[PDB]
Amino acid sequence: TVKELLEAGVHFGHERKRWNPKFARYIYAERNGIHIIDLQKTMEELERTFRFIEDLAMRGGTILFVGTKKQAQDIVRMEAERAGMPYVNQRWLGGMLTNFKTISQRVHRLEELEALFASPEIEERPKKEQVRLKHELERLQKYLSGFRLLKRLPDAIFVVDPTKEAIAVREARKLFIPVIALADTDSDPDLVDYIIPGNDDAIRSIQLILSRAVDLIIQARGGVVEPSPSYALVQ
Amino acid sequence: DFEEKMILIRRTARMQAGGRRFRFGALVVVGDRQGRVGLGFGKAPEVPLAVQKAGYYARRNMVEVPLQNGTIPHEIEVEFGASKIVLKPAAPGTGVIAGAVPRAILELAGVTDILTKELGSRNPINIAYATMEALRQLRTKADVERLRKG
Amino acid sequence: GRYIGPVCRLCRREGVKLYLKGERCYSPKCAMERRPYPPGQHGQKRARRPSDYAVRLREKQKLRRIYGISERQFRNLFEEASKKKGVTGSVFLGLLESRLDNVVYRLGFAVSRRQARQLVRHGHITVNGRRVDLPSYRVRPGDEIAVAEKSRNLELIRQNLEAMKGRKVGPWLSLDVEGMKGKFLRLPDREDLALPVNEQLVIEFYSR
Amino acid sequence: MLTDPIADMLTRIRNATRVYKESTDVPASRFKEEILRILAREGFIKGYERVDVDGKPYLRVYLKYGPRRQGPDPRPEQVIHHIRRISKPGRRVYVGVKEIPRVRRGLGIAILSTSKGVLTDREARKLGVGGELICEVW
RNA sequence: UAGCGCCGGCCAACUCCGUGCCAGCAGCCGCGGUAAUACGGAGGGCGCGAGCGUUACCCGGAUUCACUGGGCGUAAAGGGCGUGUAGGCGGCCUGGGGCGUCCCAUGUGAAAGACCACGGCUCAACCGUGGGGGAGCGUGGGAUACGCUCAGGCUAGACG
RNA sequence: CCUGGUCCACCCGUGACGCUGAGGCGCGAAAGCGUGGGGAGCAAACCGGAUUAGAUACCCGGGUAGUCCACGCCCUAAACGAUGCGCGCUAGGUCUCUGGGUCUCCUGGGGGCCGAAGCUAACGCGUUAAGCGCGCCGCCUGGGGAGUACGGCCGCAAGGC
Ligand SMILES: [K+]
Ligand SMILES: [K+]
Ligand SMILES: [K+]
Ligand SMILES: [K+]
Ligand SMILES: [K+]
Ligand SMILES: [K+]
Ligand SMILES: [K+]
Ligand SMILES: [Mg+2]
Ligand SMILES: [Mg+2]
Ligand SMILES: [Mg+2]
Ligand SMILES: [Mg+2]
Ligand SMILES: [Mg+2]
Ligand SMILES: [Mg+2]
Ligand SMILES: [Mg+2]
Ligand SMILES: [Mg+2]
Ligand SMILES: [Mg+2]
Ligand SMILES: [Mg+2]
Ligand SMILES: [Mg+2]
Ligand SMILES: [Mg+2]
Ligand SMILES: [Mg+2]
Ligand SMILES: [Mg+2]
Ligand SMILES: [Mg+2]
Ligand SMILES: [Mg+2]
Ligand SMILES: [Mg+2]
Ligand SMILES: [Mg+2]
Ligand SMILES: [Mg+2]
Ligand SMILES: [Mg+2]
Ligand SMILES: [Mg+2]
Ligand SMILES: [Mg+2]
Ligand SMILES: [Mg+2]
Ligand SMILES: [Mg+2]
Ligand SMILES: [Mg+2]
Ligand SMILES: [Mg+2]
Ligand SMILES: [Mg+2]
Ligand SMILES: [Mg+2]
Ligand SMILES: [Mg+2]
Ligand SMILES: [Mg+2]
Ligand SMILES: [Mg+2]
Ligand SMILES: [Mg+2]
Ligand SMILES: [Mg+2]
Ligand SMILES: [Mg+2]
Ligand SMILES: [Mg+2]
Ligand SMILES: [Mg+2]
Ligand SMILES: [Mg+2]
Ligand SMILES: [Mg+2]
Ligand SMILES: [Mg+2]
Ligand SMILES: [Mg+2]
Ligand SMILES: [Mg+2]
Ligand SMILES: [Mg+2]
Ligand SMILES: [Mg+2]
Ligand SMILES: [Mg+2]
Ligand SMILES: [Mg+2]
Ligand SMILES: [Mg+2]
Ligand SMILES: [Mg+2]
Ligand SMILES: [Mg+2]
Ligand SMILES: [Mg+2]
Ligand SMILES: [Mg+2]
Ligand SMILES: [Mg+2]
Ligand SMILES: [Mg+2]
Ligand SMILES: [Mg+2]
Ligand SMILES: [Mg+2]
Ligand SMILES: [Mg+2]
Ligand SMILES: [Mg+2]
Ligand SMILES: [Mg+2]
Ligand SMILES: [Mg+2]
Ligand SMILES: [Mg+2]
Ligand SMILES: [Mg+2]
Ligand SMILES: [Mg+2]
Ligand SMILES: [Mg+2]
Ligand SMILES: [Mg+2]
Ligand SMILES: [Mg+2]
Ligand SMILES: [Mg+2]
Ligand SMILES: [Mg+2]
Ligand SMILES: [Mg+2]
Ligand SMILES: [Mg+2]
Ligand SMILES: [Zn+2]
Repeated sequence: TVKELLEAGVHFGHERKRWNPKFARYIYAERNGIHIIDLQKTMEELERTFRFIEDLAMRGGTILFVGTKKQAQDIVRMEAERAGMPYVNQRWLGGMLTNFKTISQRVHRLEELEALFASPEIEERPKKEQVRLKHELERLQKYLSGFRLLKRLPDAIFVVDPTKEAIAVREARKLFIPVIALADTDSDPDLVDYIIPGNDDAIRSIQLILSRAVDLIIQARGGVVEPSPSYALVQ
Repeated sequence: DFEEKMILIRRTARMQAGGRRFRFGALVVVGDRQGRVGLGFGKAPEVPLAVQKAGYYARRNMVEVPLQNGTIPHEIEVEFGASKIVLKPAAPGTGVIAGAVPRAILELAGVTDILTKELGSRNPINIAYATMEALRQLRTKADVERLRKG
Repeated sequence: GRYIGPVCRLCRREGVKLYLKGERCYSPKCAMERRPYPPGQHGQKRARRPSDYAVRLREKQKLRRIYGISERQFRNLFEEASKKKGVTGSVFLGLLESRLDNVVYRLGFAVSRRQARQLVRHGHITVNGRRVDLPSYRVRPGDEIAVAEKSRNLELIRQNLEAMKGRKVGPWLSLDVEGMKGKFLRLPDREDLALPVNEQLVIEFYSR
Repeated sequence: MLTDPIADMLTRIRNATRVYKESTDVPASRFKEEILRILAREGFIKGYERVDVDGKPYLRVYLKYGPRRQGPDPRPEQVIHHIRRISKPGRRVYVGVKEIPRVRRGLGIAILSTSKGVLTDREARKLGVGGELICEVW
């Protein structure tokens, strides 16, 4: 909540090409063939975005974090592994929201196989199944790791790159689910309800924004949590 | 609570090695006659499953109609594909004057007197979609002044 | 022509109990009480989902066969109502109810509308004093429909007006039983009629 | 050159609103300005103002839109859903006072050019004069 | 006195027998070559009814000559290309005229018909009375935003 | 050598002198016609060899008109972007031709590809519009009959409109 001057590395955008003209309002200028985000409008939108986040958090709402850019995977896997908001990390399966019932059936199979490997029924029905179901539970935990926490449809979603995760954005629009997103120059701002005009490539921007967001979430529900152990993931 | 009536039921066919294989498509309108309508198009290997699926899709796609004394507030003209729909309000005592598709759609919406005309393509699917978009493009004087507040 | 022939077959075909014989459509002998299916060899067979034209045509045929009016006069009355200002359906119903034979039936002078037609056609009915023998005569608000003084000694009128003791008449009608007369107070509203017919379906039928 | 400056302005407004622009510049003229007065008075635009481009005077029309909508296509509802020129060069349309159209059964406007100035449908009907049916907007 | 058409879909009304791409039906799609709701007959049904059908013709549906109200990349349809005559169309500002445009008053718009109201033949058809209308054109007066014209000015089009 | 078109920079000059365009007039690939010339290669017709059931073809060996030039005719076409001309408006990215400039790049004109909004029946089009508009010309109104018949105009004829 004090990220005014500590925003080191967020103003960096993508190149001159691969941009979206609809983002021109959130751009300050172009330095050395690279779009640089407007520093003022960044916090201008951050006010309203974080205010919506606090309102939805203190009401007890669930937010789905979505990240697949391979630069925010290890960060989302723990910033959402804090206060119990679910997440999707490896890839966004088509129909996680519109076909939410079938994916919940997949989650049922996940916890069923978890109950099988907890019961003494592991050894019966010989080793063929002990390998098949082992690999099946492996991949189910690989994909539905954070998604298993959703019992109903989420009240909002959080996206790291709305261009790379455009399918989740589209499904959220279809179901009238608010779309919080960390938008860059390559993204369409109209599809994002609450926009965060920052960098989606640099690890520091993602760590800063997501850490402060989860800190605001836990601050809305009381019991301020220690700083997130995602700094060591700078590497 | 919800009234349901099918527009048309057709049997389409694909070609497979050995012969043609059929698939049934059905249009279904659902309405409470209070100002809410819904249009759905379901496809299933059998007819009853297609009718039920079209009913589900019709309940999923709803349109709020701003009725004013059982008629429409202002004349509309909608081009869906090559099909054109022309809606025009009428005084009470007239009745719903329309083709089968728009008559069913507007009657299930709660309309009692209106003057319509289908133009261009008479295709029941495109005419149904044109009538749905027409009802979706309806505005009231309240909505008009709401837009022009400034 | 007046369709003259079997009547309760229409009670069956129309699917709704009609009253074309007066009595015996109230007694368990209407053949609609015991045979509600349409007539013919294929009456008991499973009916197919009728078309919209089927629904509108059957509704209009119900409304027409209720009064026993030919298609010519029926279409003429409908066009006449559509020319007038006001709701086409309610004005049409008020016109049909204004027919002299239907007024005779409503005032209890005859048990059925066809018996009322025979009573009018044979000069047993007077309007404001003058004898009128036209079932298609239109009654105006304020006209006194009376029984012919020379006919008040007939057996049928004695029976009919002997059964009308204690019975009530429509809100738009008054009845003097001792003098064997009545008055047409006003045109009846749609709420006043208990007809099992949707008039908008008939309007849509003639909209084609 | 422009064969119909008024229709050119109306088309500029149409194409600008269809992409949700902020404002649009139209080559200035007293007729266009008297039309934009009616536009701003009726509420189809936030307003207009005279500006200067490199050497020539123009009119900046500040467009007006509705609130951002939900679901797919969050683009807001257009305040000017439809704007069409009627009395074009080569086929000019003149109407008497009893021949003035009621646009969308009252919800729209019809801009008339009459001997008493540029008015709307209701304004000209109240004044009691007809003239050239410039355009219709609703 | 009750008759006439229809009963595969459009289109309201289904069975039996005969026939076997024969005999035939048919407004359009089409039906008949062994078990035809389509032919022929019967029973039954549907629609009208002193009428019911057929044919012809007109308008309609037909937005299918598109003023309202259509089109031309591949469905019918951009001329092989240019120069350019008549014609059609005409950037910004001021003024005069008032031809187009608009407004007021007035005359004309016979009667019958059409519309509305009341009334006369027992109703109706038919008829009478009264009322209301109305585009267009003539005249007098007025308005000048736009189109027009004349006079002047400007440089964003055009040319140099 | 003679000559047309066109683009950019300066903001210099005229002061609406503009757009389109029924007729008219001119241009108009190839083939074809006339007169004269030329004629290496190619090559309709044709002369043969093969192939084939036959081969008036494809394949092979020859070969005339023609292709070429001058002058004069002919007016056709898948004469094609199967998209008339002009102007204004409406996201961009990339490739390229050609100017100008503070020469990473910007700006202007032209040729391509991908694509916003939008359009379209779809394919697809998308600042080179098939989008949004305006002006003007041409043309369409089911298929066959038929681009035929008659008539007219044009042409030496073939034939064309
Ligand atoms: K459209
Ligand atoms: K025979
Ligand atoms: K038969
Ligand atoms: K007209
Ligand atoms: K020679
Ligand atoms: K052509
Ligand atoms: K250069
Ligand atoms: Mg609404
Ligand atoms: Mg179309
Ligand atoms: Mg059509
Ligand atoms: Mg009426
Ligand atoms: Mg009427
Ligand atoms: Mg006039
Ligand atoms: Mg009206
Ligand atoms: Mg009012
Ligand atoms: Mg049927
Ligand atoms: Mg027959
Ligand atoms: Mg015929
Ligand atoms: Mg046999
Ligand atoms: Mg048989
Ligand atoms: Mg038969
Ligand atoms: Mg019979
Ligand atoms: Mg006849
Ligand atoms: Mg016809
Ligand atoms: Mg027509
Ligand atoms: Mg029409
Ligand atoms: Mg025709
Ligand atoms: Mg037209
Ligand atoms: Mg067309
Ligand atoms: Mg073509
Ligand atoms: Mg061309
Ligand atoms: Mg001229
Ligand atoms: Mg000229
Ligand atoms: Mg001018
Ligand atoms: Mg002129
Ligand atoms: Mg003046
Ligand atoms: Mg004048
Ligand atoms: Mg007269
Ligand atoms: Mg008269
Ligand atoms: Mg009378
Ligand atoms: Mg008058
Ligand atoms: Mg005058
Ligand atoms: Mg003056
Ligand atoms: Mg001048
Ligand atoms: Mg120059
Ligand atoms: Mg100068
Ligand atoms: Mg000068
Ligand atoms: Mg030219
Ligand atoms: Mg020419
Ligand atoms: Mg040539
Ligand atoms: Mg040649
Ligand atoms: Mg030669
Ligand atoms: Mg020679
Ligand atoms: Mg050779
Ligand atoms: Mg050879
Ligand atoms: Mg040979
Ligand atoms: Mg052979
Ligand atoms: Mg041989
Ligand atoms: Mg020769
Ligand atoms: Mg080509
Ligand atoms: Mg071309
Ligand atoms: Mg072009
Ligand atoms: Mg370019
Ligand atoms: Mg493309
Ligand atoms: Mg699109
Ligand atoms: Mg596509
Ligand atoms: Mg263009
Ligand atoms: Mg023909
Ligand atoms: Mg031909
Ligand atoms: Mg032809
Ligand atoms: Mg030819
Ligand atoms: Mg000839
Ligand atoms: Mg000759
Ligand atoms: Mg020859
Ligand atoms: Mg020829
Ligand atoms: Zn009965």
